[PDB]
Amino acid sequence: LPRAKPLGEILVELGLARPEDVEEALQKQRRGGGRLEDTLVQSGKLRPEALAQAVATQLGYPYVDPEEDPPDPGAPLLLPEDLCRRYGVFPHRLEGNRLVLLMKDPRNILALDDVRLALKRKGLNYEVAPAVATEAAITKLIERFY
Amino acid sequence: LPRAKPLGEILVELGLARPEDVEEALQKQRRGGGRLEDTLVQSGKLRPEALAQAVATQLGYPYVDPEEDPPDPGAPLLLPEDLCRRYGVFPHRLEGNRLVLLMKDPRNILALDDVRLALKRKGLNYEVAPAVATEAAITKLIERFY
Amino acid sequence: LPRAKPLGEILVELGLARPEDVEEALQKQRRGGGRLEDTLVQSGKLRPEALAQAVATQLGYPYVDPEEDPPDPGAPLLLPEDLCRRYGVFPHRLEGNRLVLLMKDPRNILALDDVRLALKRKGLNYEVAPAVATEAAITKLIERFY
Amino acid sequence: LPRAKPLGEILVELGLARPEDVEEALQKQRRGGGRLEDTLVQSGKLRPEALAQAVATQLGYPYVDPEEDPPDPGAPLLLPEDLCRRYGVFPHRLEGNRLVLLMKDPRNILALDDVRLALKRKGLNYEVAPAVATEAAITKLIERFY
Amino acid sequence: QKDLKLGELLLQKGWISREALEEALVEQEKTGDLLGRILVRKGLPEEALYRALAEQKGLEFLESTEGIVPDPSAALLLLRSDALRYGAVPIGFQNGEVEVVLSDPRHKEAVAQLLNRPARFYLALPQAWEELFRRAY
Amino acid sequence: QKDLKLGELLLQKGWISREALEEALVEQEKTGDLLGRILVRKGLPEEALYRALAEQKGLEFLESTEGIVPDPSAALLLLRSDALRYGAVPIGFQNGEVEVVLSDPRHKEAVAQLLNRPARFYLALPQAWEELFRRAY
Amino acid sequence: QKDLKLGELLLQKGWISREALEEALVEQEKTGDLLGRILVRKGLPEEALYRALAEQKGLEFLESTEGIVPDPSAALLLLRSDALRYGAVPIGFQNGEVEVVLSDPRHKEAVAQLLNRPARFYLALPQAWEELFRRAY
Amino acid sequence: QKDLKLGELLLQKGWISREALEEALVEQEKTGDLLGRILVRKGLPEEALYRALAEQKGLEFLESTEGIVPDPSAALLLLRSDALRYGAVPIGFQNGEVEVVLSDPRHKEAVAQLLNRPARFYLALPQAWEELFRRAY
Amino acid sequence: QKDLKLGELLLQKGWISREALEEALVEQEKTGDLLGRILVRKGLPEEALYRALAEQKGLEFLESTEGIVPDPSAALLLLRSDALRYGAVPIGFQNGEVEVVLSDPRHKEAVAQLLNRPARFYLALPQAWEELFRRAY
Repeated sequence: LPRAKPLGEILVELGLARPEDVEEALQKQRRGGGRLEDTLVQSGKLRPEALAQAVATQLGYPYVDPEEDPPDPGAPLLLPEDLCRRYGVFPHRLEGNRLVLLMKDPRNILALDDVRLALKRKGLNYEVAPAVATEAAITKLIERFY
Repeated sequence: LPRAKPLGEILVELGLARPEDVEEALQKQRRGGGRLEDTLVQSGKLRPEALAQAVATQLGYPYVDPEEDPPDPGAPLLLPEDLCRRYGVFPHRLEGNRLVLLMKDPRNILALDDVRLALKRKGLNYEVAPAVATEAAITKLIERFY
Repeated sequence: LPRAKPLGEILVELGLARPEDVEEALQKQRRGGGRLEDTLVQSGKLRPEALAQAVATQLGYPYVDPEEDPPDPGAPLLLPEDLCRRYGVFPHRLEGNRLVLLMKDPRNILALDDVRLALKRKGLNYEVAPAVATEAAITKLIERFY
Repeated sequence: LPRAKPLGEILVELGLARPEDVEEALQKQRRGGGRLEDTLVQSGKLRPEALAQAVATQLGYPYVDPEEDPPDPGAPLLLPEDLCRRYGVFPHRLEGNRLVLLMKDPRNILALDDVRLALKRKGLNYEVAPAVATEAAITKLIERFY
Repeated sequence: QKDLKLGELLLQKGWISREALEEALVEQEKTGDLLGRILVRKGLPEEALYRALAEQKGLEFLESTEGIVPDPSAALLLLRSDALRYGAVPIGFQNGEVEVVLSDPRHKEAVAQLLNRPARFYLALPQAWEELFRRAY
Repeated sequence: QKDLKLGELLLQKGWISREALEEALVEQEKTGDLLGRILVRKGLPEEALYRALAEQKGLEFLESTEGIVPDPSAALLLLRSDALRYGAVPIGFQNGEVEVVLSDPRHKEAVAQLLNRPARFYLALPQAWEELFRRAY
Repeated sequence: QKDLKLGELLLQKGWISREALEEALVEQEKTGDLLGRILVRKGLPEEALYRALAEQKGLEFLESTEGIVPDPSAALLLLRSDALRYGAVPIGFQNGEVEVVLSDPRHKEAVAQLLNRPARFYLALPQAWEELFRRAY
Repeated sequence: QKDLKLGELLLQKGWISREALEEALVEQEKTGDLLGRILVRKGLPEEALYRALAEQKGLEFLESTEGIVPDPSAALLLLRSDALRYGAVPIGFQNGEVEVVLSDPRHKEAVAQLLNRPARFYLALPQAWEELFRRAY
Repeated sequence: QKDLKLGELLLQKGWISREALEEALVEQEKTGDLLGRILVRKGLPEEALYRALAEQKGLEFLESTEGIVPDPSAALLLLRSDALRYGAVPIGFQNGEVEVVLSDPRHKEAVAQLLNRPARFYLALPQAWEELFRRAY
């Protein structure tokens, strides 16, 4: 969350997609069980990089590259490795009750609410600021910093 | 799968083994129910030289001495020792999701299947980046790290 | 450990028991039920360290001193303390299927079968190389590493 | 093990105490529950070293000074710290199964037996090779090597 | 000078023809180039030599020109023709690092080349060496 | 010194026209100027450059001076024109490294700033540097 | 010049007579020849020689030369006639050390030959080393 | 010269007749020779003394010289005719420190002797040494 | 010279008029006296200064000289005029801990006075700090 535009549709606005790719991928996730945010590329339509830059855009947030952006260690310890791995997310900047969460899919509310609960156990009452990254880059970020 | 050029006969075609050894290996099939591949080496019939070139020939593999080739110390934990020694295999350098798995016979699909599952259940995504080597040297290498 | 020179041959070479001592002690086993190497320590002809000199001399093996020869860190799990106390051994360098043994118990038949089975129970195929080790010192290598 | 001449008058023959002092102290321990070795000390009749020395003569276990008598560290692992403090004893050279046990009074059979068993549960079948020392030096030795 | 007889293993393994061994071995003692390298293309698939080097010498087993990346920062350290006979391309550079990838670390005539700085041997084909030199030398 | 291929992320991450890279690469190759500052304005946005250099050199992209706050430890001695022209300020410390914000980490005259102490270098746009000029001193 | 005395342990083990020790020792000290080496033939049996030498020096007892094959390069650190006098042959190189296949660790005249490398010491019957001396040079 | 009260510790540990101490101490105080070697034979066994001398210096008293093997090499230049009078020999090298076994560590000129290797000092009895040295070299 | 900038925090928390900042900075360069000490008088209401400064250096926001008693020995170290432009008369004087309560840890030219040994900083109202001189020199 926030609710977001469809990923495929923001890719259309960005010149990165046709609405045809959006709806076809959407029909795929309706049967596949994954998200539009996954099927735009799993359906073989839109570039995963495009998807990655675009999901935070879909929410009004920036593209943040995991191999660049500093994974402030408090953040991966704030939100546990298993929990991060589980949603395809990786924690970054902290402030007050805030956490920047670098996600392959910023729309993924499972992270944000299970993250919320983890953050609260640590002492932050949530206020996540989703940001988006290439899944592989956060995979490597997840592998490297807990 | 894997497919390509069956190990039994090529062990022989290389001038490194007799068709009689493929057959004795096949006798293990008759006395156990496995495949040629498997038995060519598991029952000890076709020469290790035959396997060094033939396994490599059937599917496309390198051959390397495990005592010297950088036996990436974290890779041994990717495949717990009994799931490693029973199949004549050893994890070398990791390449992201990929493992340079050094094995007595990378075409021995029974042994390989037990290992592959271990390399996904205990290991990486397997995505093997494989090589061939005698079981003895591989076993010595396995023992050094576990 | 494998079986080779029949103890009296080497106890004599070694100055540990003369042809006369190996015969007298062996006569003890007409009721005792043991072997020449056992009877020699039972009869007071040999010290267990003398048997150690014999187990290697028997085979042509080294003076693996318990305080000098490296106790390969995986080796004690291979040949457990329980085993070690039974045969007066300590595993050292592992070689795939093979094992170097700090050792006391000469030739015998039981020492072979039992060290071997006690080993297969946990790991390797025995294929061993007993080496001379003073028993007091053998005990310390066992205690310090299992 | 230790067996003993009376501490009582060996102290007299040694020129350390009068038969009056050793019997008085002997009658004290008779009710007190301690040993003559303690009551001569408690009563101010003899120095612990005088008694320790006398005990060496009494039992045939020479006076030894714990500060330097080689406290082979394995021996402290073999015979526990509390077990030591409990009896006024400290383990030293190990040989086969044999343990040099430096005792305030090697007549302390309870210690010898409890130690026998403790050492066996840790590694050796015992056979004490006792010596005697000033308990304070032993105590300091216990503090030094556990 | 010594190893597990670099290049002879190949015959044992069916990697080379008998003729490849006999010619290359005569050339070995005659010229100073060593059997390992000399055998390539004498009845020796180059890869098979790398299988043998990976086994007889223990060099890290690397890849062909479609695998191993050229880099003049280091390739310029050794002449392409001699380097091809030697069997190596030095690749890449950090103040504290150069990789040397070599087909014949037996080479009595010139084995000591390249690894004279924070570097170690890796293993890959002449196919790569020539192309990687032409692409960066 | 190694990097992750300056110019390639720019294309691969959708940051530039290929033209920015090819013209710039050629100028690096032919004039000796450095690809980082050469790339911008060739079909490359300034933001786009810095994000590529950030990733490629193991460095970090910086946002405006709401983010790039100058460090007075140097900034009060530093002329405002140094903050602008190197596009750089030495900042705080971490581990033993002190941050160097830069107009271009490939542009070693600017990476030189700070290096009395170890450093990670950081990157930003001409306007970040003009705003830093305006606020730092 | 160190062991648990060449000759002495052989004596203690019942392998030699004192007189054999001394004849062999005198030549060792006088001519530079060797006590262990000389003791065999002067009344000492060979495996018995080696068993004490193993305990005197800390040696690993070996097999014949169809097992103990000499090193194409290290073997020339001590030639057949030097190896014979020495009671040793140099083989291999690991962690800086060369293996020494001894018949006798004290070579008074020139134990330094061979030990042109740090070394690990080994031991065996003269039949093995005799052939090895010939194989060495 | 000085140590942790030789004489008080000797009396406390049952090592000396008080007579040994007072005569020996006064002799040190009046002549400059040292209490240690002065005390033995004055009502003090050498064993009793050397245990005290070692304790009070932070050095260690060693077992009967029957078991104390002299360094095999150093002994060649410290033969019976030399070693018997000193009552001392350095032994081996305990990885990093030789056991320099003296006849009296109160003499700084004694710990200086035999000190050809990094060391800790040890102590053993000259009567016992005479029997060993007589036997050994 | 690191801080959160006196004059800027002061404006941010309603502590000064903007003009206090601007004129005090001029006087702070033209006379060289601390900005802060100058700001009080140029339009800063006392406490307002110290609270900003305490934020600037991460200092304790303190009480008066009832508790914060100066050191006359230390006071006589500096000409009181040096201490006054500096912005404090020192409290204590340890080799790694002079206690200082400066009127402006930001002002790079007068802040550099007094600390012959580094200070640990704390800070309260100017009434206290000027009293600090009355109580010491």
